[PDB]
Amino acid sequence: VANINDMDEYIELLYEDIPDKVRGSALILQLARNPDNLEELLLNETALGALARVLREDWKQSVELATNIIYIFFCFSSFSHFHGLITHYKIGALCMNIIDHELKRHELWQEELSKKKKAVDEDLENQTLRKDYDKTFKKYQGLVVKQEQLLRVALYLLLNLAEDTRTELKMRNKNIVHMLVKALDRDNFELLILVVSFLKKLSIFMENKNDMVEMDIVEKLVKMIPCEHEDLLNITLRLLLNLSFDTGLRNKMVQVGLLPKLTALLGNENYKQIAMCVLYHISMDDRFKSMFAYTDCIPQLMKMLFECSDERIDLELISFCINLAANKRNVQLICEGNGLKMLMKRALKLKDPLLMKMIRNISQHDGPTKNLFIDYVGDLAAQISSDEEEEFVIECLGTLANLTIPDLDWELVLKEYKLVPFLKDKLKPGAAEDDLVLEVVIMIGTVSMDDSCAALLAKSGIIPALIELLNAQQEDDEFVCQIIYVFYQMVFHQATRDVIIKETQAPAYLIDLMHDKNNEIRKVCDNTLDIIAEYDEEWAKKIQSEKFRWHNSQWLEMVES
Amino acid sequence: IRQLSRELRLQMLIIDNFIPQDYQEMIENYVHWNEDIGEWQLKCVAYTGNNMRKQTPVPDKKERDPFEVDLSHVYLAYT
Amino acid sequence: NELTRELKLKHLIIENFIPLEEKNKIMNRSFFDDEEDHWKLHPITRLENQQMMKRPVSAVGYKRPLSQHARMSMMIRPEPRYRAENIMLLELDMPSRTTRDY
Repeated sequence: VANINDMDEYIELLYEDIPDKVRGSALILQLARNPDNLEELLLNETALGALARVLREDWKQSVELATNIIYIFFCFSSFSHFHGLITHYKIGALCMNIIDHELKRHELWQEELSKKKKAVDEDLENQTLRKDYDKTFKKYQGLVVKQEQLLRVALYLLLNLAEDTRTELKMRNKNIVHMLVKALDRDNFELLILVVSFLKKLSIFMENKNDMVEMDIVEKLVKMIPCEHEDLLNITLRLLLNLSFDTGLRNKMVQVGLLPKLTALLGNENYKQIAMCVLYHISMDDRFKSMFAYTDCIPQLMKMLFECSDERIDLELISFCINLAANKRNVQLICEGNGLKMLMKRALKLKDPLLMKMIRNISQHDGPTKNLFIDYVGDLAAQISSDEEEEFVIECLGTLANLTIPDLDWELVLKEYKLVPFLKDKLKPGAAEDDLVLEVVIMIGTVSMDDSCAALLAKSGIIPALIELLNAQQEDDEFVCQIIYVFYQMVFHQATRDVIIKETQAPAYLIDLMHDKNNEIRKVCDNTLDIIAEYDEEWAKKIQSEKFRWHNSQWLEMVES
Repeated sequence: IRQLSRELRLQMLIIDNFIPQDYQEMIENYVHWNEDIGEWQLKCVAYTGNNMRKQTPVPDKKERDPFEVDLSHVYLAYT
Repeated sequence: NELTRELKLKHLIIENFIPLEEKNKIMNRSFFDDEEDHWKLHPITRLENQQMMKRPVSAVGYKRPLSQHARMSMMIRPEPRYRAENIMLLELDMPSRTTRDY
């Protein structure tokens, strides 16, 4: 109102009478709202101190005067260098007391209203129910609104004061998260914005997250996820993303039914990225991948993949798609009508290693989807021949190695793409990195499934190279397992058997590691050595004498000791 | 006589299908026929393979997939 | 009598040395021919190879074969090349600034 910049004769009335406490508070408020005279108010003495003194013990019978706690010290709190003076009067301490008191009073009001909503048995529009209830209901509103305002501004002060880690620690040591989760139950847009922003700020820390784990927080965010406010949805989604780093909260999200809501948020909004991130974090757990096919709309996810025109597909979408492709149930949905065809066409056109990762994950499964890959063997083989870096070649090799179709012709594929010298050269000691060598081994194993290629594999010299690689990689279980599987594949073809048995010492290596510590290695070696039992009578004698000597090794060494 | 002949032929087949001739004759050399109880004493009979397997409680407690996701390292701590 | 003696001798050696599993395998694979009056055997790869073995998924417990080089590079390098899944490394949403300077 009419408040000149002078500041005396208004604080004198601030500690003289109760009806005029609010008048002086509002008069000071008008000045505090203008930042130009904030300095003059700051250097004023016996003015802010009187405000703090009046606040300290006269806030339990005012509510209106409790808007000098904040909107004055909120005005001081919007600027950082003033914060210290705010903490000189311990104003942040009174705000927590006020917030807890208001939350408790609201719970009492709600209990009273629920008790007054019990006489609905007979309607009489008198002191029994209805009329009188309506009265108190109106009163409830007339209070709650005011209280909510206070809460809002009080919380704002604390939020501004939480920019310092020490002060945030002091707040959390006083159970601020409990107050925020309790305040989540209210129906007010701005207050919910403030509470959820405060929670998102706090949740980056482990102890605050643990506090909001026990005070169930997802059950109070599901009721706000489909909300009509734009900023509230955004901030709630950011808080959900921060909370989705915990396994327990992630498991709770699927129990409360957040998957369909998050995927509805995935259709076309300003929340595609954050909802996709939360869904990606949810899908890293294996039992939650299947439920994305259950009604969860993943067809739309293919549309986002196909329409997104750029050299590279965005990392969030491609990562989520790669995770989804690890489930056979999802793969059936991906490869419906023409889904694999378009994906393959796009990954061949634009060399996208991540899209090729998705295709490899699709090819890992052994239904009709594997039979869908017969038209792309040559397409992948063209890229395999060391033309497109190494991240794209490795995925093409991995996808081709997954095509274990029992009647596929690999002889023509090897003949035209001349891919057999390249595979041989990748078995050199210092040719390429270990992952490419391993996938070359898996390629050789898959190719050996065809009898017509057997002779081609005999004259190439792949078997001695694999023996040298097995010698050099004897400390890797994966490498030895895959090499022995290649041997198991190429025994029963009448052409590589002769090389394996008569020409190479591979059975000697198989004997020496038949009883390995690894079950897979043992199983593959055992199955291979049953093939060599009959095609050679000396190797059968060796396979007997060994493993009888090994089975009873202590009994045979006990003569020495 | 006929039934015991058939089952000794079975046993011959077993030992020829697992034990080689050199080890068979070594085991024959390291066995004794004792009359007081009337049985074949095998030197260091306790340290044969079957008893050693019976002595090993192979079944152990394997752990969860070493490749699990654990994103809790991203959360900060005070001070 | 010496016949039963050598019987129990071979029972003793079978008990000590021959494993149970291979023992029942060779019983299941034995067949007594009366015409030649002796025991015969059967092959292995000719009986099986109808249900040809499937490639091991991984010898290290992964979803796909995984080299040790990829294991070491997965722990330090954030490159997606060494990972079958979970190729994104998301970070927390840091709080924004609410206070001015003026």
